[PDB]
Amino acid sequence: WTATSGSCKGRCFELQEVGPPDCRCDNLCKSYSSCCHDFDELCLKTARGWECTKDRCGEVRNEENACHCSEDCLSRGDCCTNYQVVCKGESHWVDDDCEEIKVPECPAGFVRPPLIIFSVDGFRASYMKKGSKVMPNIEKLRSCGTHAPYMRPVYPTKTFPNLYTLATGLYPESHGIVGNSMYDPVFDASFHLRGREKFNHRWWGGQPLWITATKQGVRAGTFFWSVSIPHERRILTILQWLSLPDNERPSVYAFYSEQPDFSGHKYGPFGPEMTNPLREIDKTVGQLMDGLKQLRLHRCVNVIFVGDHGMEDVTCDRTEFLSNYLTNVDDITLVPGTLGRIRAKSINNSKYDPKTIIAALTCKKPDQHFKPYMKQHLPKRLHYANNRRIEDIHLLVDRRWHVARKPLDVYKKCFFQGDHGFDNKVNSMQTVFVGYGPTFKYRTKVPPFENIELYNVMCDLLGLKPAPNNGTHGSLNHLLRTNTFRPTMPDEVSRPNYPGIMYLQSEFDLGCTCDDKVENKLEELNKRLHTKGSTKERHLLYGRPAVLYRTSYDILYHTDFESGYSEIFLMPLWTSYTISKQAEVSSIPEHLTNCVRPDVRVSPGFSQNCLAYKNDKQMSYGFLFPPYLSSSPEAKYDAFLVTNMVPMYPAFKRVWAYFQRVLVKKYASERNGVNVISGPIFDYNYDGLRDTEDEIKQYVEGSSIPVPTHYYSIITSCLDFTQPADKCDGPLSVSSFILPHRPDNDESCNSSEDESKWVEELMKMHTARVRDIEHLTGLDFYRKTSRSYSEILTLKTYLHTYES
Ligand SMILES: *[C@@H]1O[C@H](CO)[C@@H](O[C@@H]2O[C@H](CO)[C@@H](O[C@@H]3O[C@H](CO[C@H]4O[C@H](CO)[C@@H](O)[C@H](O[C@H]5O[C@H](CO)[C@@H](O)[C@H](O)[C@@H]5O[C@H]5O[C@H](CO)[C@@H](O)[C@H](O)[C@@H]5O)[C@@H]4O)[C@@H](O)[C@H](O[C@H]4O[C@H](CO)[C@@H](O)[C@H](O)[C@@H]4O[C@H]4O[C@H](CO)[C@@H](O)[C@H](O)[C@@H]4O)[C@@H]3O)[C@H](O)[C@H]2NC(C)=O)[C@H](O)[C@H]1NC(C)=O
Ligand SMILES: O=C1c2cnc(N[C@@H]3Cc4ccc(Cl)cc4C3)nc2CN1C1COC1
Ligand SMILES: [Ca+2]
Ligand SMILES: [Ca+2]
Ligand SMILES: [Cl-]
Ligand code: NA
Ligand code: NA
Ligand SMILES: [Zn+2]
Repeated sequence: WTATSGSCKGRCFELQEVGPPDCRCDNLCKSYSSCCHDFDELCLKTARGWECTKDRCGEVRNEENACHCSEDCLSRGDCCTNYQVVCKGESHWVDDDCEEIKVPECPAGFVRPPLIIFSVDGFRASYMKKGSKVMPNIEKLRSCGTHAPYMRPVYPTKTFPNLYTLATGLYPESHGIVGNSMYDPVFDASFHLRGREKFNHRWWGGQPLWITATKQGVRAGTFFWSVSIPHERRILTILQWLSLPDNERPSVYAFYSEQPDFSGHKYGPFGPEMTNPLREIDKTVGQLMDGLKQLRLHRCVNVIFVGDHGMEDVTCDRTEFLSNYLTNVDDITLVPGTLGRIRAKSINNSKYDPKTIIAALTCKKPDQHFKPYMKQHLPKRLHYANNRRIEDIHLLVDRRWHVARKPLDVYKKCFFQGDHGFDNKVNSMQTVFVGYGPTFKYRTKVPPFENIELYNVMCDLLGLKPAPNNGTHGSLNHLLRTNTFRPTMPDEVSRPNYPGIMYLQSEFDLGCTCDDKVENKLEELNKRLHTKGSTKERHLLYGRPAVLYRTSYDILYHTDFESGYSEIFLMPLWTSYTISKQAEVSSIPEHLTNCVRPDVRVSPGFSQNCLAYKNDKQMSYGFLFPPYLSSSPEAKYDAFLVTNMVPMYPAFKRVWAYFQRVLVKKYASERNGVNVISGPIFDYNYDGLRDTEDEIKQYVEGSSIPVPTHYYSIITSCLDFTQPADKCDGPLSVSSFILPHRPDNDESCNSSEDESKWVEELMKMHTARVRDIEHLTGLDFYRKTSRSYSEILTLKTYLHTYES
């Protein structure tokens, strides 16, 4: 109930929301059906439109007018945005030469540069180039300010997930808005775009920027606008708030446009009908910038132009139907479209089996336009699993396609020509970032980055301490002229042991054998120097990783590689090796095929054993440093040490062997040498974070050898590939992956073919940021470079995407 009998007299777009049953006059009252009777009359004036004309200049103030051209309007803070242009012979902001803003130029009483976020729905990255002719205001922001060629959204590339990620710095799995549509089984409640449940506070986790601001005594404008409030009125409301007295005036504001998404859905991303939407957004930006210029704030305010996601070509004819795969289609609920989420229709149906559904949806049709996953098997880069609102069964849908349950769902609902929601590495899903103002750099291009990073920066721009989030604070310092955040490197928690030779061969009863009984003062001292780390400078280029948790581990040095060996997990946390452009691949000799060798530096009781692998009929083993890249026949024996061995399913060993035999050398050839750090990952609770030992659900049978969920590699080289990896003077280049350790290759529909036709495709799907691996391992990499720390943070957030 609302008592709509109150009045918005003097309360229009009030910042403090009053509570029921008192009637509301804020920019959301409409969305709750709660506005006072007179809100439209007083607050949504339209008379005479949005522009001054010659004839209105110096008019008698008529309070019925939507905006004013009277002499008192600047002082009232309610001129039309073009008032000074039409009436005072000023120029439009866009017509002004762009001049560097070295310092804030703010009116008296402004404590800090205000931040205005100009957010645009469905604004595809390539619109900045392809639409440049019809977007002069936006192109001046872009060219004179700081811009990225694109910004990467989060998965799924839907509106509420991405806007709330922008607001919080969190992955959707953490903030709780994991889709446009959701069922929470704990609440027994459904979130939808239509209706009132979505307003319930229990859906919305984390702490959005407007709350972070308020709590730290920075006042905020309200970020959400009721759909019926026209854009011109949104802009005028913002400009009015900026004329409030200092004690009352917000420091942070958001504008939102439903365009170009709205038209994009109807016409497709590049439909001829898309030009006018882009012109209209640009005019709105023009209005803002002209309005700021009038208020003398155009060289004071920091303005962010940012999108939530892009737009792809999608038609009703490109729909896959689960009814063409499942017999049992009526026993499931599907969340459909550009992703699929599947659960049981009834929790009383005990005949529901996810295993049988996945199998019926796996590599069934030659050109199949979706791939089923258990959510914990999704690429770790998507960070899309650790929430009860994310169904166990997920369908990754190919770009340009939809999935639906049955055909009748499509036509008893072609209409639409665009959609979004796909994998966030897809080029069509990428969106835009521009920053303009005193705190941003001048005419600066920055590399693409992820929208999870922005919250931190908005906090920096406002002098706020960010709530804990999934950004890496300092990774975007290169966007900023001032207000940079200068972090220290985390302190190492666990110092390594450096074991010498402590055990005789006969002390080991591992059930391993090696044909290595083959016998020199010249070379005898040489191998001693290798085991004490005489080659470690070559193989450990950026310092040893720091272990950021309490554990017991040993540094082991070798001719060709160095490792940090966990006495707890009985395997390396990391193995580091450098492969030059000139390096030769060799085979595993016939006589050494099944060779495993005790490591006389490590006690039997902290070693793996071969008998456990013999008895475990499902589990085999591989090596972290590859025997194929041994520098000499004698050095190759090091590669068969029990301390280099890790558990691997035979199916995964196909993937691993091809990576180690073919791809590493390929990358060294292409990149002028590479440094590789490989190791295991344990994430059995799919939270993106390093497991403790008590969270491991699977061991090699009859043993305490824990089974990794994933294997990682970090592959670093010189950005200037005219320098070799091991003698790089300048910035680095990295690519990484986190490969799921699976007992089958069902994910790869062409896996019965040669590894040359599918393995590298798998690895590209499982591309990762170094930062992803840090979370999953509790390691901190790149501790000892000649690079600034902020630059290294940027490197650690880089994702190699493999798009054109
Ligand atoms: C991305 O960044 C985020 C933010 O930094 C990272 O997420 C954090 O990770 C931490 C570890 O997983 C986690 O810390 C825990 O906090 C528990 C209390 O959490 C509440 O309080 C915070 C602060 O206000 C709040 O933000 C939380 O919000 C979550 O939950 C609500 C609803 O419940 C949602 O509205 C919201 O979206 C959010 O959901 C997400 O997080 C939860 C986890 O809390 C997930 O389950 C969801 O799926 C979703 O992802 C909470 O309201 C605290 O209780 C924990 O302490 C336990 O563990 C320690 C271990 O030492 C132990 O000593 C304690 O005893 C305790 O265990 C006890 O409870 C166990 C389980 O009930 C039980 O088994 C034991 O026997 C014990 O009784 C812990 O400290 C933090 O909550 C989140 N924060 C957020 C915002 O998500 C995230 O990791 C980053 N991602 C990556 C990849 O890096
Ligand atoms: O009706 C609306 C609506 C209204 N206002 C908004 N404001 C945006 C929320 C937000 C968050 C972070 C940042 Cl940095 C800027 C902004 C501004 N957003 C929306 C989204 N939406 C529906 C269309 O898809 C859901
Ligand atoms: Ca959107
Ligand atoms: Ca974990
Ligand atoms: Cl969804
Ligand atoms: Na075996
Ligand atoms: Na297969
Ligand atoms: Zn949309």
